[PDB]
Amino acid sequence: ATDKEAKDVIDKFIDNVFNFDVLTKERIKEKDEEIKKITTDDMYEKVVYIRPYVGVIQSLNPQHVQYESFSNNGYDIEAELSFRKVSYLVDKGSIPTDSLSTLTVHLVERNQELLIDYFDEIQDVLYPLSTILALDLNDNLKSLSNIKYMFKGAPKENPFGTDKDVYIDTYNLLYWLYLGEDEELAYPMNINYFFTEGRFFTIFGKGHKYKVDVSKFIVGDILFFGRSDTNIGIYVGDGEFISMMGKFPKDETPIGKYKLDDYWNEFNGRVMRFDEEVYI
Amino acid sequence: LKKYNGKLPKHDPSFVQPGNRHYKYQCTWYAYNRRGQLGIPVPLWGDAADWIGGAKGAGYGVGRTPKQGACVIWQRGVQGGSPQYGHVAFVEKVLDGGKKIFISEHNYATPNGYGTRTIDMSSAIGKNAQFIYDKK
Amino acid sequence: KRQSKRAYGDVTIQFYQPLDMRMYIPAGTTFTSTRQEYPQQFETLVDYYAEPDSTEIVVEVYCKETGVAG
Amino acid sequence: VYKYSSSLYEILPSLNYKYDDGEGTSIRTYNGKSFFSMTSGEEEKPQATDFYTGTEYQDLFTSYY
Amino acid sequence: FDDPMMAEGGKEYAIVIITENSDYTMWVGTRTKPKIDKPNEVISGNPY
Repeated sequence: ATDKEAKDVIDKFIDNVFNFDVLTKERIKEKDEEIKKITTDDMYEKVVYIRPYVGVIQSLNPQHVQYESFSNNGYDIEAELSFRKVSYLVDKGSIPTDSLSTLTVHLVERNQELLIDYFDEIQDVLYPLSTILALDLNDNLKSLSNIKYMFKGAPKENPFGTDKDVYIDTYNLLYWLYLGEDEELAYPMNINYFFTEGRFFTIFGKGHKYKVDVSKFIVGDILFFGRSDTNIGIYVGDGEFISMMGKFPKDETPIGKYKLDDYWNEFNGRVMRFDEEVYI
Repeated sequence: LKKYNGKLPKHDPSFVQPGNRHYKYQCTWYAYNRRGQLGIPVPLWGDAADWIGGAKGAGYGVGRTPKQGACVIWQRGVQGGSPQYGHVAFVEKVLDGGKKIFISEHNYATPNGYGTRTIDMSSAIGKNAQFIYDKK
Repeated sequence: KRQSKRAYGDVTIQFYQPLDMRMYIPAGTTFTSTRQEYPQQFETLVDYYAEPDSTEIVVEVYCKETGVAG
Repeated sequence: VYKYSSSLYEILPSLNYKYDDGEGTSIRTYNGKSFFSMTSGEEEKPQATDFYTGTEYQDLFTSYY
Repeated sequence: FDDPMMAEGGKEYAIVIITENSDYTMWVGTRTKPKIDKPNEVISGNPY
C-alpha cells in the first residue's frame, strides 16, 4: 500500500493524543470519537487510560512531528514514528515540560477499513552518607573489574578516573571511595588512622563474637578481618560484605562480594562507623 | 527493608512483575511494578480506589502513615487524584519526618507518568491520600 | 479481691564465647540490679538448659517484692 | 580464648618488647622499628611477610599498648 | 541467506536451529498462556 493510507489517519491518532491545543472535556470528546473509527476500538478505552487531569494539566503538543521506518505484510503494517513533544501545562508553565517520543504503531486492513492495533508510546526523558557510598559501590561493583587485589597496593592513580587496570587493597579502596566527595581523610590509611584520626567510634569491641547480633548492623559498617587487622571490609545487607580475597602474592582476582557464613570465623568482632558532622 | 536503614534499592525504568493482568501503561501498573523494586507485589485492581477495599480483603494494614517507598493512594475525586480511576505514587524519601514526602512514578495528568514531585502532607494533597502498610 | 501481683519479665544472658556443653540454670537463681536506686531482687521459677554452641538465651524472672518497686 | 589468653607478653626496660603465643606467631623487637617475627598460618602471613617493602611495624597488633 | 531457498508449496520443511548455547532464548506461541511460559489472560495464543 501507500503508507499514507495509515499515516493520513495516524495523523488522527496524533491530533487525538499528542496534541491538545487548550485542553478540556470538549477537546477530549472529539479526540475520543475520532479514534473509535480507527482503533481496534476496544483500544480507545486503552487510550482513555492515558488522559490529562485538567487544573493540573493543559496542552501537550506534538512539535518536531518526526517519523521513520515501516514494515508491511502487504496490507497489515508496523511503523515507528518518533513524534516529539512540547508541553505547557497550567502552572507547569512556570517551568514547562518536554519529551522525546517513539511509537511503534501497528495496523490492519479489514473490509478496506483500517484499524490500529499496538497502542504504543515510549515517552523518553532528558529533563545516609556512609550507606549511600556503600550502595553506590554495590551498584557499580560489577563494572569495577579493572581494580585488582594486592597486599599493600598504594597506586598514585585514582581507579575510578582510569580505564586502566590497577592493584588496590581494601584500605586504599576506602580512601579512594571517600576521596571522591567533600571529605579527604589521610593516606595510606594503614590501620593507625582508625584510632588516632578520630573519624570513627567503635560499635562492637574485639574479642567477642555473637552471630545473633549481626542483624542489628547497618550497610556501610566497616568489618575487620584477621588476628592482627590484616584486612577490612564494608558491610552490605542480607548478611554479606564487600572485600578483596585471594592468594597473598599479588592475586589477579578482581574485587567481589562473598557471603559472611564462611568468613564469619575470621571476623574478630571489631566494628566501626563514620561521623562527619562534628569533625572539624 | 527497614534493614536497609532507609536506603531504597534501585530505581527502575524496565522491570516486570508476573502480577500483570491489566494494561501495562496505567498509573496503577507502574505502581504494582515499582512496588516490585521493594519486592512486595499485590493482586491487581484497575481503579486505585479499589486498592483500599482490596487491601482490607488481601489482609494488609491501611491508614495515613508514611514509610519510605510505600504507595500513596488518592481516592477517586479529591484534591490530588482524578474521579475516573483514582491516582497513585511511590514515595522515594520521607522529608522532615512527616510533613513533606518526595514521590515518583507519578501520573496525575502526566502523559507517560514518569516524573517526580514533593507533596505537602500539611495541605489538602497529602491529607487526602492514604497508605497501605504491607504484610510479611 | 486480687491481692498484690508479682512483677515479672524477661532478661538476656550474654556469654563470653559460644557455649561448649548443654549447660543449665536452675529455678530460683537470683538476679540483682547494681544500681543503688533499685535494690530489688528477682528470681526464676522454671529451669532452662542452654543449647550447646548457643550464644544468648532469654529467661523469665519474677520479682520477690510486689508493688510499684518491681 | 587460647589464641589470645596464651601470650607470654613481656616488655624489656627498653621499650622494644618480646612476644610469644600459644599459636605459631612470635615477635621480637629491637632499636628503632627493627623487629624479628615468625608465623605459619596463612591468615597471619602478613605479620611476617616481605612482599614489596615488608610489613610495617604499625601493622603488628602486639606493637600497641 | 546467501542463496535464497525456494520453498515449494504444501511441504512441511523445518527450521532447524543448530546452536551450541542456551543463552540464545527465542519466542513462540502455545494455546492460551500469553507471552512466553507465564501470563494467561487474553494477550495471545498459538500462531501456527
